[PDB]
Amino acid sequence: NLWVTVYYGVPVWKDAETTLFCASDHNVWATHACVPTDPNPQEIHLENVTEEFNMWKNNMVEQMHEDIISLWDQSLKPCVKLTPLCVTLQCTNYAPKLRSMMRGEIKNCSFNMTTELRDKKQKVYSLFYRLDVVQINKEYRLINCNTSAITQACPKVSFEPIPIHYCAPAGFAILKCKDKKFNGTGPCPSVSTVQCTHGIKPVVSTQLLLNGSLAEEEVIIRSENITNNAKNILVQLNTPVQINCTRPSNNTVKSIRIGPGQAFYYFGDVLGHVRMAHCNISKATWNETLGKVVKQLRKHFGNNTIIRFAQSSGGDLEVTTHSFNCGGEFFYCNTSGLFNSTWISDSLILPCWIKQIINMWQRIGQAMYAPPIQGVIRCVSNITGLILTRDTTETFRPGGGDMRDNWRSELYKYKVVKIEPLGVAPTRCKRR
Amino acid sequence: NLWVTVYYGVPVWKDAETTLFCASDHNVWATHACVPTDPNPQEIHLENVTEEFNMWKNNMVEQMHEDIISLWDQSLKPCVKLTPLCVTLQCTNYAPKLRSMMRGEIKNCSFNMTTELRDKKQKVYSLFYRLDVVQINKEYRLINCNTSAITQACPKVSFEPIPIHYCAPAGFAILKCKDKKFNGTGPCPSVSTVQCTHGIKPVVSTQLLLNGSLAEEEVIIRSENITNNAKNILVQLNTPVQINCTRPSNNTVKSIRIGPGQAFYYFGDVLGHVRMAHCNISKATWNETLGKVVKQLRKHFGNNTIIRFAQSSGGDLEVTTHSFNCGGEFFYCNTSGLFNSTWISDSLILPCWIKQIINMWQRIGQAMYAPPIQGVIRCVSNITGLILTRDTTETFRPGGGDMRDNWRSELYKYKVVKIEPLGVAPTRCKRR
Amino acid sequence: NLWVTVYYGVPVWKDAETTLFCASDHNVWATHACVPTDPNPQEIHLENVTEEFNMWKNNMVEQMHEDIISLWDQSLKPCVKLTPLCVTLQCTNYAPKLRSMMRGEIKNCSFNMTTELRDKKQKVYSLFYRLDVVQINKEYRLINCNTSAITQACPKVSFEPIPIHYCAPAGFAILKCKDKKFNGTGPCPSVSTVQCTHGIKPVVSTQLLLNGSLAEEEVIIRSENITNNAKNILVQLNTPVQINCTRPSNNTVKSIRIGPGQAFYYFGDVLGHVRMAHCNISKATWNETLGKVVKQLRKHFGNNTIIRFAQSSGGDLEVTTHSFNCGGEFFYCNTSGLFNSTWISDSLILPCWIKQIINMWQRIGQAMYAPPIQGVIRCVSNITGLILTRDTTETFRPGGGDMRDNWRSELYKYKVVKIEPLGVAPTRCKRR
Amino acid sequence: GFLGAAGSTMGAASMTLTVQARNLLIKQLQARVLAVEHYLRDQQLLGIWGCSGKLICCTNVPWNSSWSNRNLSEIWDNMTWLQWDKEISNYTQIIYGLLEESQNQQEKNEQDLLALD
Amino acid sequence: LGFLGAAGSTMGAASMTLTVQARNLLGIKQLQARVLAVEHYLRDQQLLGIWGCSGKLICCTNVPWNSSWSNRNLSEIWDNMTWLQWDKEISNYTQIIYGLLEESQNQQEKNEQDLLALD
Amino acid sequence: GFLGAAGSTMGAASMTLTVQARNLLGIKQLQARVLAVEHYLRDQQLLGIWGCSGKLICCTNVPWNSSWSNRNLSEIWDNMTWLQWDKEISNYTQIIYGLLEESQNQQEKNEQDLLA
Ligand SMILES: *[C@@H]1O[C@H](CO)[C@@H](O[C@@H]2O[C@H](CO)[C@@H](O[C@@H]3O[C@H](CO)[C@@H](O)[C@H](O[C@H]4O[C@H](CO)[C@@H](O)[C@H](O)[C@@H]4O)[C@@H]3O)[C@H](O)[C@H]2NC(C)=O)[C@H](O)[C@H]1NC(C)=O
Ligand SMILES: *[C@@H]1O[C@H](CO)[C@@H](O[C@@H]2O[C@H](CO)[C@@H](O[C@@H]3O[C@H](CO)[C@@H](O)[C@H](O[C@H]4O[C@H](CO)[C@@H](O)[C@H](O)[C@@H]4O)[C@@H]3O)[C@H](O)[C@H]2NC(C)=O)[C@H](O)[C@H]1NC(C)=O
Ligand SMILES: *[C@@H]1O[C@H](CO)[C@@H](O[C@@H]2O[C@H](CO)[C@@H](O)[C@H](O)[C@H]2NC(C)=O)[C@H](O)[C@H]1NC(C)=O
Ligand SMILES: *[C@@H]1O[C@H](CO)[C@@H](O[C@@H]2O[C@H](CO)[C@@H](O)[C@H](O)[C@H]2NC(C)=O)[C@H](O)[C@H]1NC(C)=O
Ligand SMILES: *[C@@H]1O[C@H](CO)[C@@H](O[C@@H]2O[C@H](CO)[C@@H](O)[C@H](O)[C@H]2NC(C)=O)[C@H](O)[C@H]1NC(C)=O
Ligand SMILES: *[C@@H]1O[C@H](CO)[C@@H](O[C@@H]2O[C@H](CO)[C@@H](O)[C@H](O)[C@H]2NC(C)=O)[C@H](O)[C@H]1NC(C)=O
Ligand SMILES: *[C@@H]1O[C@H](CO)[C@@H](O)[C@H](O)[C@H]1NC(C)=O
Ligand SMILES: *[C@@H]1O[C@H](CO)[C@@H](O)[C@H](O)[C@H]1NC(C)=O
Ligand SMILES: *[C@@H]1O[C@H](CO)[C@@H](O)[C@H](O)[C@H]1NC(C)=O
Ligand SMILES: *[C@@H]1O[C@H](CO)[C@@H](O)[C@H](O)[C@H]1NC(C)=O
Ligand SMILES: *[C@@H]1O[C@H](CO)[C@@H](O)[C@H](O)[C@H]1NC(C)=O
Ligand SMILES: *[C@@H]1O[C@H](CO)[C@@H](O)[C@H](O)[C@H]1NC(C)=O
Ligand SMILES: *[C@@H]1O[C@H](CO)[C@@H](O)[C@H](O)[C@H]1NC(C)=O
Ligand SMILES: *[C@@H]1O[C@H](CO)[C@@H](O)[C@H](O)[C@H]1NC(C)=O
Ligand SMILES: *[C@@H]1O[C@H](CO)[C@@H](O)[C@H](O)[C@H]1NC(C)=O
Ligand SMILES: *[C@@H]1O[C@H](CO)[C@@H](O)[C@H](O)[C@H]1NC(C)=O
Ligand SMILES: *[C@@H]1O[C@H](CO)[C@@H](O)[C@H](O)[C@H]1NC(C)=O
Ligand SMILES: *[C@@H]1O[C@H](CO)[C@@H](O)[C@H](O)[C@H]1NC(C)=O
Ligand SMILES: *[C@@H]1O[C@H](CO)[C@@H](O)[C@H](O)[C@H]1NC(C)=O
Repeated sequence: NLWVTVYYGVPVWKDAETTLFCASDHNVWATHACVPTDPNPQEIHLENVTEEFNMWKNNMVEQMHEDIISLWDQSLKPCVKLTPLCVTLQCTNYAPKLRSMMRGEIKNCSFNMTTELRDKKQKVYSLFYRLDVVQINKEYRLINCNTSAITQACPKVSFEPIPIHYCAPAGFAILKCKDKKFNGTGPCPSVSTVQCTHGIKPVVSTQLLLNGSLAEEEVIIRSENITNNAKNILVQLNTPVQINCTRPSNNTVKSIRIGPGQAFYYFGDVLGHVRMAHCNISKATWNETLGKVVKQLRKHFGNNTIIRFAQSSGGDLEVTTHSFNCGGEFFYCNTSGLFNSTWISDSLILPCWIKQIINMWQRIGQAMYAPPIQGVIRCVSNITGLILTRDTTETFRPGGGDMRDNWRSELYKYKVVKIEPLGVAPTRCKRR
Repeated sequence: NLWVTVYYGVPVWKDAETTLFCASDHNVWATHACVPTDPNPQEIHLENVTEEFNMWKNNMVEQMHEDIISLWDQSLKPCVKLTPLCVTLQCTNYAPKLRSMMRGEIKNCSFNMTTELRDKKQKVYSLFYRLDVVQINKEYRLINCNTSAITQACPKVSFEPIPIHYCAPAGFAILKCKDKKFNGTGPCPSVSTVQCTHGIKPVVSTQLLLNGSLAEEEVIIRSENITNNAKNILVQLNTPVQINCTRPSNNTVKSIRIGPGQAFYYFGDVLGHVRMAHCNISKATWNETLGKVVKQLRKHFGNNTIIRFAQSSGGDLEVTTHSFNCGGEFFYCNTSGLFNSTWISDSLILPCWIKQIINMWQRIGQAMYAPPIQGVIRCVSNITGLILTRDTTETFRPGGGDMRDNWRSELYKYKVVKIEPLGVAPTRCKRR
Repeated sequence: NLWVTVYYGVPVWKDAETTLFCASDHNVWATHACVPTDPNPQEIHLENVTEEFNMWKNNMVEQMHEDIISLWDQSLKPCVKLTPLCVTLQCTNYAPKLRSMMRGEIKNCSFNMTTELRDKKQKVYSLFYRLDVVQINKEYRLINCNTSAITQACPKVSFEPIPIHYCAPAGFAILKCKDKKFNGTGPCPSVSTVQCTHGIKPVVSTQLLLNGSLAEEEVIIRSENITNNAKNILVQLNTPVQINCTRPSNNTVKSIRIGPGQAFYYFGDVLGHVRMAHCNISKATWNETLGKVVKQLRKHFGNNTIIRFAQSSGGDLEVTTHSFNCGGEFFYCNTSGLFNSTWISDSLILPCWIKQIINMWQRIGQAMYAPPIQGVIRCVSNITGLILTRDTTETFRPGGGDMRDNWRSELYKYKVVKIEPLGVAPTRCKRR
Repeated sequence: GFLGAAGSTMGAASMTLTVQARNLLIKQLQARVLAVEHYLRDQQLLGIWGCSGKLICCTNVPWNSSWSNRNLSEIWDNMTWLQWDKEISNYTQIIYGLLEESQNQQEKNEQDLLALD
Repeated sequence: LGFLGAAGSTMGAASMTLTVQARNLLGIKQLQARVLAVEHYLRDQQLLGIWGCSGKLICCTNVPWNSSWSNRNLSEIWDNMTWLQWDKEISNYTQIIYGLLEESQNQQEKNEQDLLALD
Repeated sequence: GFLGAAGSTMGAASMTLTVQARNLLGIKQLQARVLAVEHYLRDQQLLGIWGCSGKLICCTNVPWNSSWSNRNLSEIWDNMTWLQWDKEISNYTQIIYGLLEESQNQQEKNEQDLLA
């Protein structure tokens, strides 16, 4: 009675993992690699369509991670190598007449560096931060000399994040949840289809997520597993918290040449007074934001338990402090002043340290030397989310260091699906 | 009466040379690049199909050769480069009171090596084998110093061979001869089509083929031209001959840093007595196997001739001795005890030398340093074939060194063809 | 009345910028890779077809430029680096009693260079040309030591140009103007279509174009904007002018090892007399050639305008002088004897200098060391065109330095278009 | 809108097949090659089954009443294509084989008809 | 007369050379060029397929010609004009025509199914 | 069974053309995929131009010549395999293709006149 009919172009799809390409409008996240941008992207709303999402199993995050690592290495490859710098340093204190917490943080290191000609050496004095220099027994060496050779970043390549748009190849589509208060997992009834995602900024930080997306209505707490305290908790804020980070000193940069066609940049001197780098967070804004986080966290853990915040318990500086790139400098800030209160049912100042030897992405065996930036650096940014870990009282601490979670906080809304435009259905026909 | 009819999908093919895929069901040979495995490989027997095969012209061997070279270089490349090691060595004998045939083979070799810092040097004592060190006038240098820079193999990458399957891309097919006593050339009436070959272990050796395929019916003697003295004769055995090779000493391996992120591994000391490495071959098994080889060779030279065997006449150690990789160390063994005989119509022990500086694939300009292995080495393998060179009496000697012949042996049964699915034939129709 | 009919295979094309690929019959250029040799080229004349050309916007010039640079760098890359040579030199004059123009041009330098073993150094004496050595305060260094690293070219790789054919991918076609007196822009009414261009030799020169194409009818003067004096003028000659260049001294080349598996080649000695390199141009032929150029320039600038010629105004030697590669040697020649003249309504000898450190295509940061050639160098070339820069009266000077101008001189006759084999037209039909 | 009809009923969705069909065509190269291969695999399947360059093709394979035995109007009017595709996923490999057999038989019969004259 | 030999010929005469063009249409940059050539070839075949013109070089549809699309009589178009001139003249209406073609083919297939459905 | 009919007569093998039709469709894999696609499309293009785009067995209007290894239909279809037949008429392959293209082009023009 009924016959088989084949329909081509059927609007169905299946979950799939594929290769996405980039689009954008020197920089590490160069726009020369790809420019297939779209000034007028379209969004086709899918009515009466409910799809399941799982931000913790989303291959887009891993693919982005690899893309960032690859772009990073491509940027660093064509740059000056600093292997001649791994020498014994004769270091003394830069300014003994200091009574602030800055005293002892920067040192006067004297060393014999290679000249353009291989026959002669030059005696060079340079100023280094103590976090980059380790005592061996005066007699200091750079912290990276045992673990890895260090490469100098090219002075002409910016570290400023530029939004990157991910686009699916033909035959695939990206589903955007577009659903207020979605927790990153489970069904989403307001799914829309796009070919390209919005731009994502590859902002690198720990503990606090900067320059990200805000929650549509209220703070959203996302976790792979609430009960399992080994998972990180990603908290998306409803409003931004403005943070003003400054290095209030006028630094003078000097350079020397090491071998033919190479130049080394180093921190030369400080004009005027030497002052400590720091970040300013408004006290009331933070207190209100934290209270909102506590209320949402109590919804998961119960109205009758106490939520306590504490400073990171230990480990690498990249995970015990807040970390960010400001002006090209790498700042490490002590956040113990924020996560120091207990919740029961003016301006805050964070001191910061500057270091030039950065071991990014937790890759042991590679290191970058960040050249100093001339002048005074100030950044103003929005704190958009937190990365928290959990220990009748629940204790939470800042954490991070696994960069994938910073991207999950932005890619949770997107899923990649493959289009399979072949369907079969019964009808009443006999071919001819 | 007759008209042209076009048939698409016709089961015909032409000989072709194309690119084949690798598959495997860390190692030097890639495992992440050769993933399209097949747990249930199929073959389709082609009844009434006879094809002409020519192993000597089989393009699969050259492609396999290139694949092995590329994998080798990719594996070795990202490792420590021992440029600072090419220095003058002050060497004496390791154990002057040793009276074994291993006396004088291991040297003390006190030299000045670099350290993590450019400014400082260290005195290092390490042991080297005589075959790796050449006297210049004490006052010794490494053998590679006047030809190439030597790269240290990464200790984390295993040299154990794994099977690699070769698979045709779509549009191509692999024809397996599947014919008992096939001599490598001419018609094969038992062709069976496969998508992928069986796994081939990329075992590299000279003079004797190890861990290869057996000749199910009898010993098979194959050559490009049995009358030409310049062509190698490959003998595939009917049964394996077990060979037990060992390095009967407990060695201690030490490690020192030579620069940032780089460490040099060397032979530290010997625990217990120093003994000569050796291989054990059963005398009766070898005599039976060789007699079988002689009978089959007589079938090509005549029932009334004498077949004489002799040791290799000369050339580089790699070709004059048997060579193999056991556990990651390279053994060079004197096979004169196996080929010292003449055929007219209790274990045998072969001494072996161990060397760490390898000039593989007969390429001048590159070298690999094989780090030592702690403990005692025992390796058991199957001898599956011989490589013979011909000089009333004929003289044959061991030969080899061209890895292509080793792969010709395993690949003689396979041919790659291209499908040309456009048939034309007369029919009794005219369309309209 | 009329209905739309779809036609596929419509002979319509549109201008396009696409990727082309080389095709040719050890060399710097990868002539062993680009070997899809065309056994016999064909062209199809297009009757009643006029096509507008603009040679100054032709994407093929940019593609050729990138292809030449990439091939050159790939060729140079796998060679010995000369970092150990950037040392202080002790230099004296080679021939203190020489009174020819070569007095002071060749210096005899002594330096301490690295030997095969790191521990030992060797004293090396070698000859350098004055243009390659800069005094620092005797006490000389190589000119590249303060701007770039220098790599030694592999002596086995020849710099002789080989014609390269550029072929379109399927779906694209190359249109050849095939019209006498075509000035590089505007319509061509005699356009023919080819699959590939004729062979173009990658000849590198400044000021005078060598071994190029001739203009069969007359001298052709081509410019982007003849009024604008900031643009170069390319003059294609009607007849060739023969230029005979030589380095008459019989040189001896010596070599030393500088490391593990690396060797350095240097100018060893001079047999016989020290003689300056030079080029001989027939005086009458050159004067006739200029007369033709002057007549065409008067046609563009006015019959009563006096045309004056002058020498290059200054700057880098590579632009100020003529530059060419003969036998692999790099010659720089003074052309002031060719362009010193005026026009109002017996051989010429040009002195040349030899330079071994070459900085091609205006790139700072890379340098090549050209090894010496033993024996005597002689070459005969055809001068086929000039690159002139315009300063009552007009003054013209030789110029160059942007290699795309030479390639444009050969590529102007070709345009690349895309085939768009799909269109519609009215007719009288109703589908049925 | 691409996939705009995805949530519509099967009948309504059948009116926008063109919208999905027209949007099916180092990492960028790898993705382009895979997209092309998927397109060609679908075109090959349509050709082998006896479906030419058409969006809807009717064949000679009867419906097996064991598959989604839920009326005819209920499927086209109450279900979307995603639900239908899920419901008969487990029989897809069977249907395709039957389609191939049918076309081979049809071609054989056509050749006999062509031989008659 | 060969590939693009009819480029200067009138629209009618060039219709008999469509076959030669059909034949010609089909390191890392050579691979990229091959991929692009294939992509363009398949896009053209898909576009023809959507309109219902599969194994055809000349394909007649039921979409009427609008006089607004640079109408200039019929005999002039086929006997005097060449394909380059014609393609330039109606370039600005190409997308409009393509949209109509797609819609017509889909409607025809639905009608065929209904006609086929009748027993 | 891919190529299972390779040793069968052409008649018996004709009924199995579908199995080959199905089977016909880092840098090494990309080159292999691109070349496999190009070969597939060249064969499909030839079937397209000849007017055989949708059939595995396509009957056309070109007559068979006696010079093209005429061996009678009974010998060709019952006593020969496709490999042997392909060998016997290999040298006329290009001749056949040219004739096929010309016929289809004339047929389409004729239909255009018959339609108009
Ligand atoms: C979150 O977003 C904010 C807003 O974008 C961001 O702060 C911004 O950072 C950029 C780059 O650090 C600032 O841009 C600089 O502004 C100064 C002002 O004088 C300029 O001098 C800088 O130019 C120098 O550096 C360039 C680098 O390429 C050189 O090309 C140039 O020649 C100069 O040497 C540069 O334009 C921008 O001003 C701030 N915005 C504010 C409001 O402060 C913040 O950093 C982001 N968060 C994180 C963690 O990055
Ligand atoms: C413009 O075109 C002319 C015409 O070809 C060209 O002159 C030619 O130059 C080449 C290279 O110098 C000459 O070929 C050489 O002849 C000598 C004679 O003994 C040979 O020894 C050379 O062989 C050596 O060099 C080769 C370089 O590739 C090596 O491969 C080889 O192994 C040897 O080392 C070489 O064969 C050729 O004879 C002349 N032609 C004429 C007619 O004289 C001129 O150079 C071109 N213009 C420019 C700027 O290049
Ligand atoms: C979320 O994490 C909790 C952690 O407690 C998981 O529950 C535990 O599962 C382990 C499995 O061996 C048991 O031994 C524990 O006793 C369980 N504890 C509790 C409190 O249930 C839970 O299964 C996880 N859920 C998911 C979806 O991952
Ligand atoms: C290498 O040679 C030296 C002397 O030529 C050997 O002598 C001493 O060995 C002890 C072992 O504990 C070392 O502590 C001494 O430092 C060695 N002497 C010197 C001068 O350093 C040494 O043992 C030899 N190496 C080995 C492995 O036996
Ligand atoms: C196999 O090798 C033999 C030996 O070289 C070849 O025969 C020789 O051919 C050369 C050709 O110049 C003659 O000079 C020799 O006298 C020949 N010797 C003998 C014994 O015939 C023979 O042609 C080769 N055959 C193949 C198939 O390679
Ligand atoms: C090869 O055979 C020899 C005997 O001919 C073996 O030598 C004996 O090895 C055992 C340990 O396996 C010792 O206990 C004996 O003392 C050795 N004999 C002598 C005379 O020293 C040798 O080990 C065999 N090697 C292999 C790899 O099988
Ligand atoms: C530089 O080398 C000389 C060598 O005599 C040494 O005395 C001096 O201390 C070195 N400089 C430094 C900063 O160590
Ligand atoms: C998200 O909501 C779903 C709704 O059932 C729930 O199952 C899941 O556990 C929630 N996840 C989080 C992290 O709140
Ligand atoms: C912080 O968020 C607000 C929200 O509108 C935005 O306007 C502002 O520019 C953000 N700040 C930065 C530094 O991006
Ligand atoms: C030697 O060959 C036999 C053949 O059956 C096999 O079982 C055995 O494992 C082989 N030995 C090795 C070491 O592979
Ligand atoms: C080489 O080194 C020695 C070291 O004393 C020095 O005297 C000599 O002048 C050096 N040679 C040159 C050419 O500078
Ligand atoms: C040529 O250059 C002159 C310079 O004055 C300018 O006025 C003129 O417009 C230019 N013409 C073109 C075609 O570039
Ligand atoms: C110079 O041009 C003439 C023109 O016919 C040609 O015959 C001659 O070979 C050319 N010379 C060189 C060196 O190419
Ligand atoms: C969703 O369901 C409603 C029910 O009335 C229907 O009107 C609407 O068209 C459906 N959505 C789509 C895309 O068809
Ligand atoms: C459906 O197909 C299966 C195949 O196993 C068969 O057993 C069953 O009888 C079929 N049902 C109908 C109604 O044709
Ligand atoms: C060019 O125009 C003339 C005018 O009569 C015509 O005869 C000729 O055939 C045209 N060219 C082509 C290729 O049709
Ligand atoms: C023809 O096109 C014009 C727009 O150019 C439009 O206004 C008119 O209605 C169209 N007529 C027909 C019959 O399509
Ligand atoms: C092989 O030939 C025999 C007759 O000699 C035939 O019966 C058999 O079917 C043939 N093989 C195949 C696969 O057709
Ligand atoms: C058969 O082929 C020959 C080849 O020269 C040709 O001359 C003859 O006309 C052809 N006949 C037919 C009927 O095709």
